Amino acid sequence: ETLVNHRKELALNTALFAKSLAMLGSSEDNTALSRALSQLAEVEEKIE
Amino acid sequence: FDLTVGITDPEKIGDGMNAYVAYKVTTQTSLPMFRSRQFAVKRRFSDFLGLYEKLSEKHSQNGFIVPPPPEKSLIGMTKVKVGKEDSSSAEFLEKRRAALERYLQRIVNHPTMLQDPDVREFLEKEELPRAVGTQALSGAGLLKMFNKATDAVSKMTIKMNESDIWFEEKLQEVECEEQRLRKLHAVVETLVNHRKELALNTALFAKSLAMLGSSEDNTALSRALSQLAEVEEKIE
Amino acid sequence: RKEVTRFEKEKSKDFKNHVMKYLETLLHSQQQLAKYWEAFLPEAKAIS
Amino acid sequence: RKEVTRFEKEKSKDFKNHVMKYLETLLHSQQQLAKYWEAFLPEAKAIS
Repeated sequence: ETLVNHRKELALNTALFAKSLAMLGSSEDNTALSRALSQLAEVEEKIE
Repeated sequence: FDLTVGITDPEKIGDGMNAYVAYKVTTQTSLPMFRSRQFAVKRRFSDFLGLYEKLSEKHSQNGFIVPPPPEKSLIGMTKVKVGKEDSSSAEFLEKRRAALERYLQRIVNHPTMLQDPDVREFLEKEELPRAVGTQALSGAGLLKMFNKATDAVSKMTIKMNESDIWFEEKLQEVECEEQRLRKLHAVVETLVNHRKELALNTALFAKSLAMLGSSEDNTALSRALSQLAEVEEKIE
Repeated sequence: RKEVTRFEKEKSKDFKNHVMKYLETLLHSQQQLAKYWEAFLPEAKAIS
Repeated sequence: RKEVTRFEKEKSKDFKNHVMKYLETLLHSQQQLAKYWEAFLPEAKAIS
């Protein structure tokens, strides 16, 4: 039951990890950084 | 130039609220402004912070930024991110060391203001540097409070100058910055909330093998689950 | 005797089922982790 | 001008620092994941 409690908000935290890339889009836009973070997006989605 | 320090010597005098440590600093940069070319100093956490904030006031009145040290005395007590100066004794010493060497690298990061002889000689020696630095002398505090209250009324017409051409970028990024740091460090506090109980869940995953020891004992199953033990410990 | 020997063989059977779920987690973890980390290998040997 | 050009070079420097922390996470993830999953490989090709 604690797993049912916190794994869902963990998945929501991974969704907010993805939305942190739009938060980086609200900042300096370098394509070398952008490829790394967009690659980390599908990394953390595979892990989740 | 050269900055390779060794943070050692946990000289604890009090435990709990704002522990003070005379910690080792291995002082590199053997340039001829540095006299002995090979020396290591101790830095007492009650001593050099107040004198460094005095020097920070000095290079603030001619105009520069400060590198943030490990903070205390109403700076490290009032909403750094949460607080808890009681925790700066035994466990957040690594946080103190981390932000300490961030502070040291940012000291290196002003090479035009790196040629300041007094702070170089103070970090060059281990002299118990002037222990009156732990202070409470905020008589200028309310002064700059009503100065801020006056500036919040009278900033508007001066914003319309050539200052706007240089400040619109900083205003846009500080609005986007406070939004993204609000969201990001809220994610960080939820991470502090649930990663610890996740580690406890991995500990209960290990204790589930004793729960399997309270069941059928087959060695082919036991090797697999004992291998999964160190698997999940490596992953955790 | 019949139903408790059914319980020992059924406990053996579904202990084998969840333990083959555990080693199946090990197996799909092995092949998934292997395949996408070797897919991440060229973009780790290059810029990410 | 001096301190904001210091801010652009310092932002470049510590953006490089946390991005080299990201690709350092990629690097130690690569070598750790590689070494203990190839250590798990013989006990995956045998009984675990």
